Amino acid sequence: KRLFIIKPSGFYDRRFLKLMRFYILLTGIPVAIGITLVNVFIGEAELADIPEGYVPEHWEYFKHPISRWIARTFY
Amino acid sequence: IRLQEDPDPEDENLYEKNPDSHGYDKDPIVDLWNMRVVFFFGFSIVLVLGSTFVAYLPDYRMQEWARREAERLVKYREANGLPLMESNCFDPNKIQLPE
Amino acid sequence: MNVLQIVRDHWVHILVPVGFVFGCYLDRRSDEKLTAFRNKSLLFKRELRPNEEVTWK
Amino acid sequence: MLKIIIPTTMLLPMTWMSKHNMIWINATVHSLLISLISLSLLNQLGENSLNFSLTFFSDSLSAPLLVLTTWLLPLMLMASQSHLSKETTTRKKLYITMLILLQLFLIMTFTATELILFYILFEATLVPTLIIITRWGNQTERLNAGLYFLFYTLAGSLPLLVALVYIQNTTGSLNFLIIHYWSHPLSNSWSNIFMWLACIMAFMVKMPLYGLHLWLPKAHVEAPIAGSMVLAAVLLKLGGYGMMRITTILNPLTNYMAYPFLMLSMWGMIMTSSICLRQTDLKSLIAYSSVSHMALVIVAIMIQTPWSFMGATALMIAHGLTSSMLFCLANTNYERVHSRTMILARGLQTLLPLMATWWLMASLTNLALPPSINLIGELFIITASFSWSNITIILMGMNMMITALYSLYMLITTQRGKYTHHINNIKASFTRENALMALHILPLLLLTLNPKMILGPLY
Amino acid sequence: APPLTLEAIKDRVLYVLKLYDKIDPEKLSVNSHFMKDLGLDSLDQVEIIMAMEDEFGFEIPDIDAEKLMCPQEIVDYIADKKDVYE
Amino acid sequence: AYLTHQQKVLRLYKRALRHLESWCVHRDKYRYFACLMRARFDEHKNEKDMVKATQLLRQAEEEFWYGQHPQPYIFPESPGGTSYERYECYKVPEWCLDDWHPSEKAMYPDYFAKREQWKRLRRESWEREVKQLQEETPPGGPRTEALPPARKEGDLPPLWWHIVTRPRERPM
Amino acid sequence: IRWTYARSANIYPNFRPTPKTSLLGALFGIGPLFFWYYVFKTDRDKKEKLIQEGKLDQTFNISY
Amino acid sequence: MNPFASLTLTTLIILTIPIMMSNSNIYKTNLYPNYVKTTVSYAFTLSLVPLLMFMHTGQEMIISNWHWMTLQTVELSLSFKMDYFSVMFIPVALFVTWSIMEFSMWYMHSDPFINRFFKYLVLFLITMMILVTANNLFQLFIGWEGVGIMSFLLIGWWHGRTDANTAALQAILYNRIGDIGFVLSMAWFLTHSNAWDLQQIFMLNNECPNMPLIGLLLAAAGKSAQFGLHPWLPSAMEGPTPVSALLHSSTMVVAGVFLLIRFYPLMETNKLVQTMTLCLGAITTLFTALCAITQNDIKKIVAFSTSSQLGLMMVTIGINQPHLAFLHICMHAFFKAMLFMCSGSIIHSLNDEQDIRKMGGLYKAMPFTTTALIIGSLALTGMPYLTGFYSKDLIIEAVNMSYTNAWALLMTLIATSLTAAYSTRIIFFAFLGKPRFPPLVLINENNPLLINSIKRLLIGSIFAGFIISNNIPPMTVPNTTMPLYMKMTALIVTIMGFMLALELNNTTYYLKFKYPSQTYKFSNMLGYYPSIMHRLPTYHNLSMSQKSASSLLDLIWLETILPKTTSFIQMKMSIMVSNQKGLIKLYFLSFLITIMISMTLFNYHE
Amino acid sequence: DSWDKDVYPEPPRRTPAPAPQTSLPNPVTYLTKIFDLLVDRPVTLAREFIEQQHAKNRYYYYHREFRRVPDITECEEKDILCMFEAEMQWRRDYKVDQEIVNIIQERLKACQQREGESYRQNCAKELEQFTQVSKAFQDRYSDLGAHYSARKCLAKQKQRMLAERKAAKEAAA
Ligand SMILES: CCCCCCCCCCCCCCCCCC(=O)O[C@@H](COC(=O)CCCCCCCCCCCCCCC)COP(=O)(O)OC[C@H](O)CO
Repeated sequence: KRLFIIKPSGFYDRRFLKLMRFYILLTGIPVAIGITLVNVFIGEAELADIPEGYVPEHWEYFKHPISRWIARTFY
Repeated sequence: IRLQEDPDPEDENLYEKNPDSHGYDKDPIVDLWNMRVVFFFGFSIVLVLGSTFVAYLPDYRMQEWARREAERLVKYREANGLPLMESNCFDPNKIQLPE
Repeated sequence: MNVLQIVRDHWVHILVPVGFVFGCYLDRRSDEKLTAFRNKSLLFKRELRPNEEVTWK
Repeated sequence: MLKIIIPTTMLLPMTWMSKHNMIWINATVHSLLISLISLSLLNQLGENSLNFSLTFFSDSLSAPLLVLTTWLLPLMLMASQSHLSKETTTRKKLYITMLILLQLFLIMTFTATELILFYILFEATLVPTLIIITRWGNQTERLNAGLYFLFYTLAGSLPLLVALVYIQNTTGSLNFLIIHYWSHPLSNSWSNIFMWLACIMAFMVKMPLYGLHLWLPKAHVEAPIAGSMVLAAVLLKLGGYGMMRITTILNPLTNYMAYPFLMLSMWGMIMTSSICLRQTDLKSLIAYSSVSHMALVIVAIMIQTPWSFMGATALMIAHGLTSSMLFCLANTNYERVHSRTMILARGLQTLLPLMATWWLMASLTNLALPPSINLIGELFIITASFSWSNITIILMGMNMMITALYSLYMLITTQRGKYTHHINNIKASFTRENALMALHILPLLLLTLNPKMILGPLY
Repeated sequence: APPLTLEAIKDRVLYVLKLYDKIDPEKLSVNSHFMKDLGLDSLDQVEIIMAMEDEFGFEIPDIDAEKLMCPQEIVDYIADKKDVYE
Repeated sequence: AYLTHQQKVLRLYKRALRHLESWCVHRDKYRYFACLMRARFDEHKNEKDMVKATQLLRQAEEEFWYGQHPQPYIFPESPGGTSYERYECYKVPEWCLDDWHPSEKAMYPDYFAKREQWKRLRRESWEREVKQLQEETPPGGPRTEALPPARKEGDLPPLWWHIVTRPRERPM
Repeated sequence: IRWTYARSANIYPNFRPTPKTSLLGALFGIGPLFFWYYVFKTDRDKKEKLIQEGKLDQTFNISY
Repeated sequence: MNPFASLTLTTLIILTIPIMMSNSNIYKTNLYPNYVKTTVSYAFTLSLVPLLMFMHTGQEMIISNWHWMTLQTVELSLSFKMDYFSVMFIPVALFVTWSIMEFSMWYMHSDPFINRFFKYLVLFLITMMILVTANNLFQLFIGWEGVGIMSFLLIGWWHGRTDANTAALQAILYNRIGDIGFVLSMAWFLTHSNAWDLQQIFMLNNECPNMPLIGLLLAAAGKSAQFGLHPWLPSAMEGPTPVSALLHSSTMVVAGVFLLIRFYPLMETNKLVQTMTLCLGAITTLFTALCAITQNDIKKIVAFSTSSQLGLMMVTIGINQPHLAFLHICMHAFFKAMLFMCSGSIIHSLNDEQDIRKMGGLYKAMPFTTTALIIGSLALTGMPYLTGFYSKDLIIEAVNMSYTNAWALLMTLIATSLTAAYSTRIIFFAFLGKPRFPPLVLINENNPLLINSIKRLLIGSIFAGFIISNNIPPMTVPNTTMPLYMKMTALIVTIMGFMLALELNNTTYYLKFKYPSQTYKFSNMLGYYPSIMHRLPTYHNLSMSQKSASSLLDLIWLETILPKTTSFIQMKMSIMVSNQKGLIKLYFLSFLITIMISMTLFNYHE
Repeated sequence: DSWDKDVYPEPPRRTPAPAPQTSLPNPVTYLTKIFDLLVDRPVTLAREFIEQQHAKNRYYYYHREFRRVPDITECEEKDILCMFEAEMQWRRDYKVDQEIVNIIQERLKACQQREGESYRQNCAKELEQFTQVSKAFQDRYSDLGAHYSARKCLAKQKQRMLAERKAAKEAAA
C-alpha cells in the first residue's frame, strides 16, 4: 500500500553539498597531510642561545618550520 | 493607451533549459565553468589555503616573546628579593617635580 | 590549437598578475627612497656584517 | 599597498576589454585572487603600524577591514549577476567597473596615512554608491533615497573638511602618526567644543547615529544588492574607521561632550530594535537591525578604553559580514516572489530545505551566540560599558533580549510556517546562491578560532 | 496500524446507529436519511455525530455537521476527510 | 450567512455537551447529565413566540459561559488540539514536483506519467470550468461562497484542482 | 500592497501636526533621552566624586 | 595526572563524532538512529571510568588546553573542570540520554526527518556537556546559550505547528531575560576581579557580590523556569515527547540550578541574596504545584511537577545546601525522565491522545508502563530507601533544622504534600478507572526498544539512590539530633496528601452535580499568569513599537525636524528668489537701494 | 618538563599509599592497568619514534632581544625620532608587564585548584602576591585610555608624586 512522497527536489542541493565536499577537500587533504607531515619529519624547533656572531636574520626568531618558511619569503 | 511599452516579459526559469542549470548565466558551458572557478578560486585556495596562511602566520603582535620576557624579569626580581614589578612606570629619580 | 582565440579571450587574464608584479616592484622601487635612517636607530644599530654590503634592503 | 591598489586598478581595464560573456568569470577570478593577496596584510608587528610608503600605511585595525572589503568584491559580483544578465554588455561592464572603482576607493581610504587623504577618498565613496542606488535600483523611492543618502553624508562631511584644514594650519601635519606622537590637551572651550562637534558629526552621520539615520532605511532598501551590501557591510565601518582615528586628538574633551551621543545611541538602540519587532519589508528589517548594531559601536568608541576598542572592531567586522549575509537572503526571496513584504512568502523550509539552514545560521549570527564573533564583540562592549557605568547594563542587555525576538522573527515568519498557497514560482535554489552563502558564513565561523586577527589595534 | 478503510468505516458506521436504541435494527439502509424514515428529532442527529466524533477520533464542524444526514453521508464525510481511497 | 435560531441552539447543544465532557469525565456520569441536559432542552419546545426562545437563550449562553470548563477537552486533530497541524510541515504542494530533476523524474516513471495525464486533463478541463462559471453566475456577481457543480457530462466540477489534488492529511 | 503602503509611505504625507502628535513626539522622544542623561550623569558624578575621596576601592580591578 | 584527565575529556570527543559524520553522508540513512544511540552508549560506558577514581582517589581535575587569546591580563582559553558535580553528572546525563534515544526509536518511528532529529539531540548533549564542564564564565555561556537555541529548534521541531513556534519563541524569550543576569555577572566578574575562570573568582574572595549574585540568581530563574519566568516550561509541552523528556525534564532546565552549584563557595558569604534564592524556590514550588493538580493533560502535569522540583532544589541552595541539591539533581534526573516516556508510551499507543480524561483502565491493559509509572510516582513522593528518599526528605529534614525564612519553610511543606496530590491524578484518571478512550484500542508496549529503554531507567529508580549516597564521600553537615515530630513529616504530608487527594478524586465518581469553583478556575488556567503576562506587556511593547517608535518619532518626527524642515526652509524662499517679475524698473530700483545702503548706511566706507 | 619551578612554583606532590584491607579487588587498578597496556603504551611508542625523527634533523631557533633605548622621560619635547624610540620601548615594556600579571594569575589559579578545599589559607601568599601586582599595575598602566602613550603614562605618573609631595609635606607639618 506504499505510496508517493511529494517532497521538494533536493538533488541540486545535494549537488551543492557534494561539490564543497569535493572542492573544499581538493586542497583540504593535501594541506592537512602537509601540516602533519611537516610536524613529524622536519619537526618543531627548540630554544637555543644566541650564537657568538650569528644574528638571527628575520625568519630565525620563530618556532614552527612552516611558520618560519612564511617568514622566509613574503614578510 | 497613454504609453506604448512592452509589459514585464517573464521571469525566465533558468532551470528549464538546462535541467542541471547552475544559476550563473544562460549559456551552459561557461556556466559549468562558473562553479569550477568560484569553487576552485574560492573555497579551495582562499578559504582552505587562506585559513592555513593566516592561522599559521608568523606570530602576530609578539606575545610569546612578551610571554618570554616575563620569566627572566620575574625570576631575577623574586630571586634577589626585589618587588617583582615597581609601582612607578618610568624611573622617578631623574624626575624634576615642580618646586 | 587555434592560438588566436586563446590570446583573444585569455590575454585579459595575465593583465592582473603583471599589475601585482608592478605593485611589488614599485614597493621595492620606493622603500629605498625612505632609507634615511637605515641601521641608524640605536635599538637596531649594530655593527654591519663583514662580507655583507648593508642591512635590511 | 601598491601591491593591492595597483592590481585593483588594473582590474578596471581588464573588465572593460574582457570577452563578451567572460566578464563575470574573469572578474570573479582575480577579485578572489586579489583578496588572497590582501590576506598578507593580516599580520601586524608589535606596536608600530605597518608602514609601506609616506601616503599609505596599515595597522591592526585597517588590515582586518582591508581584507573584508576585498573579500566582499567577489560576493557582490555573483549576487548581482542574476538580474544583470538581462541588459546590454556595456551596462553590465559599467556595473563591474563601478564596483571595482568603489572597492578601489575603500582599499586606499583604509590605508591612508594623511587625514586629508583619508577624508578625500572617504567622501569619494559617495559617487560610486550614489549611482549604484539610483541608476540600477529597482523601485521608485530610490530617487528620493539617493538624495537622502548623499545629502546626509555630505552635510556632515563638509564641517570635517573645514575642521581638518584648521588642524593643518594650527598644529601642522595631519599624518596619523605625527598626530598621535604630538597629541596636545584639547582644553574645554567653546571654540574647542565646536571643533569637537565638527570632527565627530561627519563620522556619526555615516554610522548612522540615532536620529541622523533616516537615510539608511531609504538607501539600503532601495539599493541594488551589489550595493545593498556595501552600504551596510563596509562603508558604515568606514565611518567607524574615521572615529577611531580622529579621536586621537579629541581628548580629554570627548568624555565631557560624549553624553548626548551616548544617550542617543544607548537609548535609541532599544527604539531601533523595536522597529525591527514590527516591520513589513525584509530589507528594512535588516536595515534597522544594522542601525542597532552600529549604535552599539557608537557608544563603544566614546569610552575610549582598551576593551571597548577591541569589541568595537570585533562587532564592526562581524556585523558587516552578517548584515551582508541577510541582504543576500532577502535578495533570493525578492527575486522569486518579486515583492518585499514578509507575510507574502511565509513557508520556505518546507520548499527550500537548505535555504532554511543558511537562514538559521544567518539569524543565529545576528543573535550572537557564543563564541560567534558578533557575541565576542557585543560582550566586550557590555563589560567596557558596565565599567563606565553600572546602570547601562539595563540598556545594553535589553537590546540583547530584544534583538533575540526580531532576529528569530523573520525566521519564524518566513521559514517556520505553512507555505503560502498562491505562490507557485519558487525554484530549487541555484548553486550560485548556496555557494555565495557559504562564502559568507564559512569565514565567519572559521574566524571564531582566531579572534586575534580581527580584535583591533589594542590586542 | 492499517488505515481506516471505507468498508471499515461503514461497518463501524451502522455499528453506532444500530447500537442506538432510538433506531430499530431492521430499518438500517446505508442511505436511510435520518429525518425521512427514522424520524428522529432535529436535536438527535446533533447528538449522534458526537458518538461518531468520538468513535473515529475527529471533529465534525457544525457547518458540515448539520448537513450530514445519511449513514452513507457519514461514511462519505469521514472517508473524504481522512484520505480514504481503498 | 444569517445563522438562524434553530442552528444556533444546536451549536449550543453540541458545544455544551463537549464542555461537560471535560467536566463529567466518567462515562456513567456523562450519560446521566447528558440525559438531564437533553430533556431539559426538550421540555420547552412549544414556544410559539420566537422572542421567548431568545429570552430562554438570554440565560443559556451565560450559563454555558460561566459553567464552561477552563480546560475543555478538544480532540488533538482540531484547533486548540495537541495534534493541530502537527503533520502539516510535510504538506509539500504537488506543483513543486514539476521542478524535480529528470534523474528524480525518471525515478518514478509511472507516477510521473500519470501526473502528466492529470496535468493534461487539468489543462483541457480548465477552460471548460471557466465558461461554466459565467454560464451560471448570479446577476450581480457570485452571491454565495458555494460553488456550482459540473452540470453536463465529460466536465470536471468547476474549481476542482486544488480540492482534488490537495495533499493527504497524513503525508509523512 | 495597500497595507504596506499605509504602514510605510502613506504616513508622513497624511501626517498633520497637532498638539497631540507634538506632545507625543516630545514625550516619547527627547523625554526619555534626557531621563537617561540625568540618571547616568548622576551616577557618573556619584562615582567620580566617590573614588576621588577614596571610597570605592579597586585593588584587584585592573582591566577596564 | 592519571587517565582521569585524558579519558574524561575524550568523552565529549566521542559525543561530537556523529555530528561530523552526518554531513559526509557515509552513514547509512536507515540506521543513523542506531549509530547515535550506541555512540552515546560507548561514551556512557567510557564516562563510567571518571567515577571510579572519584570515589577511590577522591581526585578532581582542571584541564586547560589551547590558548584562545591573551587578552590583556586575562587568558581566555578552552578549559574544563572535573569535580564532584561534573564527574557524576555526565554519567547520569549520558545514561538518561541513552535510555531516551533507545525509546525515541520506537516513538519517532514515522518522522521522515528522523536522522535530523537525532542529530539535534546529540548537539544538545554536546552543548550541555560543555555547560557542566566549564572553567571560565565565557565557556559556561557557550552552553548557557547553546542549550537555549537547541531547545528552540527542538521545541519547534514539528515546524508547521503555529503555536509551537510561539512556545519556541517563548522559550528563547524567557531565556534571554535570564541571560540578562548572566551578562551582568560576566561584566562584574571581569571588571572587579579581572577574570572569568572560577579559580580566580574564588581566590579573590569577593565576599560581598551583591549585584553579581543577584544577576547570578536572575540567570537561574530564566533557565530553571522559576516563578515569574516559569510558563515557558508548560508551553514547551508543544514539542514532541522525547524532546521534552530529554531537555525539559532532567538535562536542560537543570542548567539554572547547576549554575549556583558552581558558584556555591561564593554563595555562603552573602546572606541577603541566598535568602532570595530560597524565597524564589518557595513561591515557585507552590505556584507550579498549585497549577499542577488542576490540569487535564498528562504532559502539563509532568511539566509543572518538574518546575516544582527545581523550586525545591533552590530551597536547598538557600540554606547552604548546594551539594544536597546536586544529589537532588541526580535522583530527580533518573525517575523524572522515566515518567515522560511512560507518558509517551501511552500517548502513542492511544493514537496521540494526551488529555487525562480519555484514559482509564490501563493498570491491567499496560502492565509494565503502569508498573514504571508507580515507581516514578513513588520516587516523586520519596518512599523510604527508594531513589526519592535519598534526596528529597533529607532536604525537608535539612530545611527544618535551619534558620529559614519561616514562610519559606511552610510553602515547601505544602508543596511536598502537593507533590502527592497531582501524582494521584496521574495514576487515578489514567490507570485506575474504567476505559474512556476511543473504541478501537491500539494499546501495545511489547516493542523491545520501549521495554529496554524503560527497564534501563527503572532499575536506576529502584537503586542508585543508595548507591550514590553511600559511594559519595561524606562531606555535608549531618542533622543527627532532631525532635521526633518533624523528623518524618515528609511521610506525613505525602500520606496526608495521598489520602485526601484520593478522596477528592474519587468524589468525581459520585453522581453529584459539579459546581465550578472560582478557586479551581484560578488553578486551572495557571494562576491567571499566561493571559496577563503573555497578552498585556506583549501588546503594550508592540503597540509602542508601531504608533510610537516606527511611526511618530520615526517616519514622521525625526524626518520632519532635521531633513524636511531644512528642505522646506530652502524651498519657501526658493520660490521667492526665483520669481523676479522681469521689469527693468524693479531691477534698477533694487540697484538704488543696494547702492545707497552700501555707500553710507552700512558704513562700508569706513 | 619545559620550564622551571622558580617561575611556576608547584609544591611537591603528596600521594598516599593505597592499602585496601578489604579482600575484594579494587577495580580502579584494573582499568588503569588495561589503559596503560592498550592506549598509553602505543601512544608512547609513537611519541618516541616521533621524537627521534625530529632529533635526526635539528633546526634551531633563538629568542629576540631588544637593547635598552632612551625612554620618554629624557626624550626632548617635539623630538619625533626619540619620541618613536621611547614610545615603542614603553609599549614593549607594556606587553611584558601585561604578561607579568598573566603569570601571577596563572599561579593564583593553580593555587586554587591545587589546594582544593584549602584554597583559602594554604596559598594566601599567592593572593597577596597578586595584590601587590594588581595594585602596582593599577598605578602603572590603568586608566591610560584607548590611545595610551608614554607621554600619558608620565602624565598619570606625575600626578602621583605631586599628590605624594603634598601629602608628605602635610604629614611632616
Ligand atoms: C547642517 C548643520 C550642521 C550639522 C552639524 C555639523 C557639526 C556641528 C558643528 C558646526 C560647526 C562646524 C564648523 C567647525 C569649523 C572648525 C572648528 C574648529 O576647528 O574650531 C574652531 C572654532 O570654529 C568656529 O569658530 C566655527 C564653528 C562654530 C559654529 C559657527 C559656524 C557654523 C554654524 C553655521 C554654519 C553651518 C550650519 C548650517 C547653516 C545653513 C577654532 O577656531 P577659534 O574659534 O578658536 O579661532 C581662533 C580664535 O579663537 C577666534 O577665531
